[PDB]
Amino acid sequence: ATVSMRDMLKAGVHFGHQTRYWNPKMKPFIFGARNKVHIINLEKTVPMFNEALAELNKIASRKGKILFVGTKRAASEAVKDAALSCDQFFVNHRWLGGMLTNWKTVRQSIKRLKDLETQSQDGTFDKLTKKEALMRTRELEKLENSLGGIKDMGGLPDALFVIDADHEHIAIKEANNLGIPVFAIVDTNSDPDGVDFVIPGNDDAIRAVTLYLGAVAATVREGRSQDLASQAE
Amino acid sequence: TVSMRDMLKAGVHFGHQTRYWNPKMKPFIFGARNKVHIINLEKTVPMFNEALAELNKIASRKGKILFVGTKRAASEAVKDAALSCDQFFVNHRWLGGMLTNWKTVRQSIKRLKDLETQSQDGTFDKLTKKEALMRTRELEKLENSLGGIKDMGGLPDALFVIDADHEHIAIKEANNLGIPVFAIVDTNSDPDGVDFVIPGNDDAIRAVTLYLGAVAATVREGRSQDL
Amino acid sequence: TESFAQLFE
Ligand SMILES: [Zn+2]
Repeated sequence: ATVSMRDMLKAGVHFGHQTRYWNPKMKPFIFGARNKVHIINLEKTVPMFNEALAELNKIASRKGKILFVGTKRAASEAVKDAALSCDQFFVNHRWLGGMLTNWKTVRQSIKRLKDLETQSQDGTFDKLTKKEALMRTRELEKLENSLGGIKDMGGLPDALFVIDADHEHIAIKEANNLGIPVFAIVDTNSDPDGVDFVIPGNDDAIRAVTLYLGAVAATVREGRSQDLASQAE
Repeated sequence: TVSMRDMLKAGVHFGHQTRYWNPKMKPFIFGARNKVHIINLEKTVPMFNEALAELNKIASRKGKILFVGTKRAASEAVKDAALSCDQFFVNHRWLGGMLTNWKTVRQSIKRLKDLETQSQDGTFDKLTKKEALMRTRELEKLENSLGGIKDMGGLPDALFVIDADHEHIAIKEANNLGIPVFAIVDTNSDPDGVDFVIPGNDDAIRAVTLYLGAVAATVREGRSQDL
Repeated sequence: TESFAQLFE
């Protein structure tokens, strides 16, 4: 969990946005301006990232629920696979508004969702109508899109790992209102004050995003190793 | 032929909880962790490889291998594997005297096959009067265990057992008659009378299929080389 | 890609 200060360099972590869209709070992590862009200071970046990795690793050891948030369509697919690979569930695209707080109200929603899935191999064959059938399938699709990937939790998650943060400012606000710790790949235009582990990367190119996903994925497997057995053969 | 990467995936290294363990198996164990014993896979393969060589040797002289898998989980798995290699199997209780008491069990198999045809042909039907029900249900019970060895197989030349404790009754009769035995001994099973031994997790569905694969492979290979 | 020396500077 000490990704070479050079691997990210080729990934694209150094290229932020332009000044026209630059969070002034991010000054501590600036190196200059290539073609009026803002090159994140990787040397400043890297200790924080590795530190959060360790933090997140001890979490998974205590068996604290982790979570990830979907972003752009490419990001969402990548997040899903990495999450499904181990555990820790995952959001997809919308964050379903006030999921946190209204977690009890969306719990009833999850209940109805699972029933429909179960009754999707039951109610479909019997009493099928050219009208009701389309109803069932379509609603399930919509529900699945976002609610799917969270239905497993069956309770309040104990951590969150979002990306960019700005695109999901709503998610961070609710998490701050409960104590649930979070991690965010803040970029040159993202308010990091609400984050407890500022990862000053770049939510872009996917390439670099895939690096962050791969990294954390590895740390949570170390947590599972403490939950299963040590390395040997 | 199996590799360390093969087993490491299946989980063969996983061993029963600390409390349950026969200290006689300590050599085959590496380092216990998280109140669970971790088999020393490094030792597993060298012996498993030797045993696969031996199984090939047997099948050369067209010997009869018998697979024993009472465990409900692996029971169906053992059934399927024994088909590909056409060797005998027993996926239910190892009826006492299965070997030692051969005369009795042999008469039983005779009864079975005779009942089989009669009912299969349809004779049973005409009889009805609840007597047809009796003979069909008797076939079921007999086949539930006796099935797999019906085609003779008197005094096999080897027994492959998934567990080295649950089937202690089998691991004994064979010793009395001098029939070599093999077993996927775990950490809670006595390493006695097993002769060629194989430290391996006998619980996980993943690992049992691994063992079945390799053993079935070598057995048919041996038949082919003699052919 | 930019030289390591300039990047580290
Ligand atoms: Zn960005």
